[PDB]
Amino acid sequence: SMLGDVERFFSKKALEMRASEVRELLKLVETSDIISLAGGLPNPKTFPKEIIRDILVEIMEKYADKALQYGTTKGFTPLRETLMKWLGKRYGISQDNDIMITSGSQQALDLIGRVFLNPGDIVVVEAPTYLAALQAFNFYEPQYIQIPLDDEGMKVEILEEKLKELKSQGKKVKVVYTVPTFQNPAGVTMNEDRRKYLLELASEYDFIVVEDDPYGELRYSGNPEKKIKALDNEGRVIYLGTFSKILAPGFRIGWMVGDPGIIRKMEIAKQSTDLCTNVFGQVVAWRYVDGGYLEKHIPEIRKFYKPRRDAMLEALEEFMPEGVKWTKPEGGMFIWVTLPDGIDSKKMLERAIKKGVAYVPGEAFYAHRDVKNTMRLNFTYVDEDKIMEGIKRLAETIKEELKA
Amino acid sequence: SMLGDVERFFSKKALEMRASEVRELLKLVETSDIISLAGGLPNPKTFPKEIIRDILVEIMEKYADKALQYGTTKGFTPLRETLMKWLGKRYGISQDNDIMITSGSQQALDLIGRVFLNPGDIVVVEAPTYLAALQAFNFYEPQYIQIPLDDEGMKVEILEEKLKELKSQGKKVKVVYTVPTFQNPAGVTMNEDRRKYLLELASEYDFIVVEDDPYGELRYSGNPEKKIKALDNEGRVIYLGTFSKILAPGFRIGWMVGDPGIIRKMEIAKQSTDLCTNVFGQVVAWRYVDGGYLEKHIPEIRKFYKPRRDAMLEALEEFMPEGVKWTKPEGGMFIWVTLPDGIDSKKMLERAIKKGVAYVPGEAFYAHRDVKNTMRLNFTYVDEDKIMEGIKRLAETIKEELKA
Ligand SMILES: *Cc1c(COP(=O)(O)O)cnc(C)c1O
Ligand SMILES: *Cc1c(COP(=O)(O)O)cnc(C)c1O
Repeated sequence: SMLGDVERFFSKKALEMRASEVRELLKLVETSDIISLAGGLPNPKTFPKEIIRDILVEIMEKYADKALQYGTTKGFTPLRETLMKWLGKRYGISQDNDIMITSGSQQALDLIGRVFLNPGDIVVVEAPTYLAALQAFNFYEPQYIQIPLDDEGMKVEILEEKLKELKSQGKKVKVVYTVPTFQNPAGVTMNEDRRKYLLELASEYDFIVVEDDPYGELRYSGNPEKKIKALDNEGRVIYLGTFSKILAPGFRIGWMVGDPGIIRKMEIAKQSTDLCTNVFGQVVAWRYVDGGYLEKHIPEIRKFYKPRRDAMLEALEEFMPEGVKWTKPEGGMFIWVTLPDGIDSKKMLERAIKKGVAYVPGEAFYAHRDVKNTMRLNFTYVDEDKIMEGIKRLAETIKEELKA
Repeated sequence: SMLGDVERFFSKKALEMRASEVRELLKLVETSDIISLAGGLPNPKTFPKEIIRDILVEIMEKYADKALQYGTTKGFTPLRETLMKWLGKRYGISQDNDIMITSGSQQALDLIGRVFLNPGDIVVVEAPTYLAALQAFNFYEPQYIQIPLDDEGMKVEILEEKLKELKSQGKKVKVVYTVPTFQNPAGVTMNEDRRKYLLELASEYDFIVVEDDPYGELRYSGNPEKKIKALDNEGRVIYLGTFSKILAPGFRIGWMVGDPGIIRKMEIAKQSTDLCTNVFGQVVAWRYVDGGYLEKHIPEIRKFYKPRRDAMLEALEEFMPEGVKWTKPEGGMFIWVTLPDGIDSKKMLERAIKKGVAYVPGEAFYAHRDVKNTMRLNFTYVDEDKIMEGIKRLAETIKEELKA
């Protein structure tokens, strides 16, 4: 830096921003010959490139001025209409809600923090939860309450206990943030009883639920869940979806659905952060949904990832030593492993990398960075042949770690 | 709202967000028969649609996976490289600076507020200045100091006076925000002496300059100015450019160039707000600049807008009564009018709309909303025939206002 101590100019918030000793190490691991299970990326093989090509031609023929001009802050009206038709028919989400387009769901999470969170406001998250949601919220200085998951998603039981305990301190929760289907990073899904229980608590204790759902359509087995937002009779849920894993992440288009009063404030907050989400990509996504291509393409995404999930689940079972446990997702992109006898997976990553494999250590997914024996594995973005070999190398890493 | 008093959930900042009785009326005006001079949009006739089409085909043939996948937070590397080569050759901006891609310059302004501004930090702006910059900064609760413009841009001598007065109060400015070439909304340009003087003050008083430059290539007459950033030997300037008026706004791609220490902090702040700027548009913009298309297209944008500016300047001179004054821009999209005898242009808009013409009242462009006799006119987005008739109707509106 040529200004010298450039820190003299930074805000208090900027001074407390870093990231991340491990994400930086992982950035370097990708461009080498380690088998990395660490990534969070969808597989380019699932991008519908031929449909995209046809849509780009159609846009330049019929929609070029709309695609190329500034848009409204709220979003391109035909996309907003086609998404609400889609969510209503596909999920039973109520047309009483309003919808705003976002520059990905990441932007929705930042807007949630800006619109709802004063410093010290309490946000409930799952333990683990999506690391970039914590990153978005952290700028707004909440206090977190962490609710563990099991193989049926958030333990809403423990949420009730913590709400009663906070009540007894004269406090309350403002927002419960959940990624209830095929969680990033856990891979588990909140069952129907718990979704319903979570909404009674939302009514009883008067909080807002944010339901973040990037992965619902990436279902490989089992039957579709009910969206929490489909059960939302009080208008208490803000539902977030994204085109990132069902089209391609490169357009940076997502949507936020919820109470019109909430959406209106979100639109005003968004105006100042980026004016509008890129309209060219909104017009692409509109044709994609309205033209029936999304509906036709989803089965092709599922056919692609299913065997990758299966290969990884087969390899873990065949190779992992006693006492290692993992989730068994019915969908999405991740499998979450729990190690025995107090192994620290952040410490173990050095050894795993030496043996040719990488994963994300679980610690960074916990608001209180308090659990150290967990790992997130990704099965979408490495060749299948490499899934088996990677899981074997991870298994042998764990065996060595368990000794002396 | 289904939740009742939804305000009970909003943050302190959200509670003070409004939008805006004038913007809402002008949303209505655009969809009707009035001649509106109020817009801030570039003309779709200037979008390079054939070059865009060819670039889209090229992307789907050669670059599809990179355009469609997640990007790094900092931006698509070949775009960052081509913009730095472009800015170095075209403007003489130093290659010692780093560059980050933004989701438009609007996003750069929000990130400047996040990165630099604690509540109460002092930000200097021009009077008038870009209204959405004030909107971005306002979330971070700065105090503003307003420095009037004349026909040679910011009156930097009044800036020196105000810097001395603040020093005497034990205070300092953190950031000076300037739109020094073809300003939105004033249309004037800061001359070379003042650019140099601004930087001496930046060194003497130790502040950061933000140079926001959307319009520099939209020059219709005169010789190019030197970018403030081209004169910046201390690394004190953060330079913002954007593709919005030189390609099309629909891709929402801009860039921020400055000290590597500052850019690194900006990258971390951006990561949590949107992950990355849309990679598809970045690949489009990369081919646009790297393929020499931008260089070739700039003369065609100038040829298109110059007669529109000229028609509007001719009409004002022929139709405006005594005592009305306006700027005479050498470029950009706006002409800024000053009314005589204490007319309030926000009051007058009602009469103007009845007579078939709209403009933006200047009050919204002042940090202290203190000046009331100014208007912003746009010449880019109305047909030329309508420019003449619009200015005539505005002239007759003003004559009527001047009477009892
Ligand atoms: C994939 C991911 C996102 C997607 O964010 P975008 O900005 O839309 O790409 C959001 N939430 C979770 C939990 C994710 O894993
Ligand atoms: C046009 C305008 C912008 C451009 O903003 P984008 O977000 O890049 O579209 C920025 N600054 C000023 C002064 C403007 O007039």
